[PDB]
Amino acid sequence: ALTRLSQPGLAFLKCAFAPPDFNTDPGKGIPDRFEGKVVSRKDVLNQSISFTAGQDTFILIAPTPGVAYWSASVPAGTFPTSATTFNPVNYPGFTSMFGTTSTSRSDQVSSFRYASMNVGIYPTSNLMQFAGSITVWKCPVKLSTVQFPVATDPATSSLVHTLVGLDGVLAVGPDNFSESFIKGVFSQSACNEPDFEFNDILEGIQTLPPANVSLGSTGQPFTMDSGAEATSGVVGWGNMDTIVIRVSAPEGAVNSAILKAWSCIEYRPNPNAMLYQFGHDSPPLDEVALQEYRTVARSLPVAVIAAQN
Amino acid sequence: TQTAPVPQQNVPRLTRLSQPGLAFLKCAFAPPDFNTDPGKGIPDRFEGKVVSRKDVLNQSISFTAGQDTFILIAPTPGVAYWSASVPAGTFPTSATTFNPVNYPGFTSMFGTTSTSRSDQVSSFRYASMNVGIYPTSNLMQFAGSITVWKCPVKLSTVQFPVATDPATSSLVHTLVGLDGVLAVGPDNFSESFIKGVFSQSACNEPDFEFNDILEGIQTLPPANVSLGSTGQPFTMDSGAEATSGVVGWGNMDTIVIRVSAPEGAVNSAILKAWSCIEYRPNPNAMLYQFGHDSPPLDEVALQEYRTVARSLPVAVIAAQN
Amino acid sequence: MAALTRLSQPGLAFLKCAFAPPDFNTDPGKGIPDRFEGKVVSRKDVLNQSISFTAGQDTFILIAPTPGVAYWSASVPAGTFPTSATTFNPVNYPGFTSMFGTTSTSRSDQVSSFRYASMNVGIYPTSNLMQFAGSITVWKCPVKLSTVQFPVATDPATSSLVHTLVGLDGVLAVGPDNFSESFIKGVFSQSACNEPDFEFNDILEGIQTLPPANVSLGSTGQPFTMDSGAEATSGVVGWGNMDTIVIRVSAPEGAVNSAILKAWSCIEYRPNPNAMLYQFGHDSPPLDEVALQEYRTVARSLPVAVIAAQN
Amino acid sequence: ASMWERVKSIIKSSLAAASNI
Amino acid sequence: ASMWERVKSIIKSSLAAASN
Amino acid sequence: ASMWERVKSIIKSSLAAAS
RNA sequence: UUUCUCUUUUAUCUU
Ligand SMILES: [Ca+2]
Ligand SMILES: [Ca+2]
Ligand SMILES: [Ca+2]
Ligand SMILES: [Ca+2]
Ligand SMILES: [Cl-]
Repeated sequence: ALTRLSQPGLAFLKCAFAPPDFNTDPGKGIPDRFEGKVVSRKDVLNQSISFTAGQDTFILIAPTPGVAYWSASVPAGTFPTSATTFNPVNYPGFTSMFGTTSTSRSDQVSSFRYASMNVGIYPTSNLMQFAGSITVWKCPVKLSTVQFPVATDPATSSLVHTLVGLDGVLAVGPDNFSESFIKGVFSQSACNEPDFEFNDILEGIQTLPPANVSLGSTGQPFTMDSGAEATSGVVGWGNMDTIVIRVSAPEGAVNSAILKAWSCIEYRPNPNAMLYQFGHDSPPLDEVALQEYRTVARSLPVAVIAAQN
Repeated sequence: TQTAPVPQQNVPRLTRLSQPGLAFLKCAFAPPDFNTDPGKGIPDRFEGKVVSRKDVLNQSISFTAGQDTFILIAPTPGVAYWSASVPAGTFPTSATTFNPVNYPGFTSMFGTTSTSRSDQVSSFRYASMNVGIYPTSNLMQFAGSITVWKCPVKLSTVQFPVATDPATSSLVHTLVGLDGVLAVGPDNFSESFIKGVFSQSACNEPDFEFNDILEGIQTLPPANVSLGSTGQPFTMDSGAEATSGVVGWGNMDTIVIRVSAPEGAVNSAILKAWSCIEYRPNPNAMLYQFGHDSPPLDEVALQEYRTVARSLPVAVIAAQN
Repeated sequence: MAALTRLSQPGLAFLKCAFAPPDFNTDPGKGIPDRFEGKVVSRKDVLNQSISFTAGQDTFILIAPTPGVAYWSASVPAGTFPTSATTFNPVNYPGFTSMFGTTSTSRSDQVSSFRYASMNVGIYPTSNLMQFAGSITVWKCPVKLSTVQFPVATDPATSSLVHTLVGLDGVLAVGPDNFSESFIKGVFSQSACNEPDFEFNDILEGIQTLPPANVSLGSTGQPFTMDSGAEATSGVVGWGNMDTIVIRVSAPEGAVNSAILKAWSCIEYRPNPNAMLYQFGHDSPPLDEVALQEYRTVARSLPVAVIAAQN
Repeated sequence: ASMWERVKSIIKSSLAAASNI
Repeated sequence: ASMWERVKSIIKSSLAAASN
Repeated sequence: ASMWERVKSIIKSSLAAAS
């Protein structure tokens, strides 16, 4: 029955929903009509992470190229507030792809499309010390814009990037996975569009809201700060819903784990980049794979415990 | 003849419609014909979480005699239509400003601040946009016409320099395609006002991609920008941020209706506006518990949609809505 | 055969305007055979230009998805590539102004949006065997029109957001996938949709240069500059979804390289009801699965470019 | 439904002109 | 049921229920 | 060979693995 | 774009 899928169509499905179940080469690209030259970046992160007791740590797996996730901790029982700032944890090689200044992001690649985005949390604490839970839900966060006037001379109108839908992080979504911390979790996101469109690499974005822009004039409930341009940045926003994970560690809890993140991304390489050497045509259309992708995604649970990744 | 060729390397070598698909075609082309909104979502590839809102507006309205009133059914979520009137025989000028009439519950969906627009939903996509005008005037008091045509209005951007200190460059939203309102489109419906009218728009893109919610827009041209800078033929002013605003611009052509009341004409009617929209709910919204998944791809429906849309007349009299 | 008969008429024509335009008495082109069947105006732009290349210099030509403009060029010192000191100037298809007006803010007066079907180019040497010298190298770049965000210390302090061409850096090196041959053999090349589907792009208003006025090249990330010149003669009215064809014509000191340059563009525009242009419109052709598939296949199966003797 | 019937007519008119393989 | 297993069954189950 | 012929070949070669 | 064998040599899918 799985023979009705093309070789790539099948590989595609694997990178998409179960990258941890395979030893290597999960996918060769997206089996959609597009067959232009691309480079399949297999992003994988292995981050050891300890959650501070009395704090509810929030992790966001966003479709931001090169950056595995963003996080911030808040007092137990609370959510991110205007006072919160999320900080990123990069995938190995961020600068090897996006440079060291906020304006050299499109040097290697010019655009991209996410094929998969998965995350797993594997508890490493003992059974007598942990406590708390892991809660997961997904938010339709998009990168839009905000229009406002500034009293400069002459008076002018500003237009800047702004993240819409972040408000979804301020409450546990009705569709969610919630279970004991010790059981860990595995979850994946899916394309939030009727198809896989390419998005452009974005230059100069180091923070949202931007420098010289006040939160609140943006509408965002909190801040995204990538930090030093020489180490990280927001080079784009893919069409995938954001995975929100809330690990709540009670006072006295000793919760630690190993976090793993996977991202299959098709990048359009520039001829002057060495990355181009590894390009190839995106796989041909595989109507069956594209249809099963949608079915499988809709059929799976929000998340599953670690042991079932 | 004695020049060796340069080596070249790396050279290439009887199906029927689903329930949601049928319902999709009903919300799309004939909403007044059903006891209930038949709509259920867009039967395209996408099957993620959405909330289907069926917006309907009932507006009793009177047209100023000696005026040519212009109504714009645009893909602006929450806002039924935009209106403005000019002296009979003329079209909107730079001196003109359109004002929005909200669908019921605008604030419940988009807040009361120009930066609260994406608090409930983050993005959207139109499934349908219909409009109808039902004359209520007696036979001897009315006079005039109703004319309809459709415009490919898109929300683009304009780039111009500003002599601030230091010198700066501005980039702001700007509606392209508005110039199409300054003349009656060759493809149009035109008939006695009393006969009323019913018309519908359709996706102006090869597919139903999601558009994002836009924060801060209250006017176009925006504050501190001259109409000259934008290239727009006129102005769109949504007014008080606590009552309305421009939360987004969908992928549907804009319906332009021009009601012509000559001098001494008593032209009264009821205007209805339908709008089937699929929104992406925010987990925190109270709106979310009403959500479901967009319906599965239904090839037949997606092709019938395009065929039907192309086969229908620009508009029809109210008697055949 | 039973391969070219499964295609709808428009589908067949689509494949032709797309891959081999010189081969016809008339452009078969009639629109894109995809789901979209709304009102459009199909325009097949063709540029014919006798051109003579500057000896001792490498001339760079860019066939970009910029409506109304055939190509952008700039010449640099032999053996070098465009630098921050370089500026490209657009060469327009006939009737630019009748399509996009004469001021940077009247670009959306006739049409509001567009989408490319094809974009081809050809160079036909006209030099004799005693005067030509040099080479023609072609490769393609995935150049897109994005944006850059940066702070400006005005009073009060503010944040700017402006257009930036992303992936322009690809022009500074001849990628491993290229066509390279003696000038005398000429060349023919085409570009294809760099997206999985043919979506419409909006007409852009007010763009005369990139980086725009009052913005330093440095803050945009672009490796060089794009200057359309007088708003009354040219400008960038949009950026389509086709990859950019880069061509490097290198002429040695003392060589006479003359040629005829041709450029084709099959574009589908959304006409404005008020435009005079509209009376020429029709509905975009209906979906033709076969054609949409052959397109993709043929596209990735064709070489970067071929010598002129075969177009 | 002089509009829904107009649509049903178009649907069967094309679903029939394309069912004669 | 590893994720892949859970997925394969959904596919086979889908491809089968669609052969009716 | 011609360009339309080079293309007419790629169409009939791939439409050969389709039937 | 052209024709097969042969070993390749990986790579999935099935017991
Ligand atoms: Ca908000
Ligand atoms: Ca799309
Ligand atoms: Ca204008
Ligand atoms: Ca750069
Ligand atoms: Cl000439």
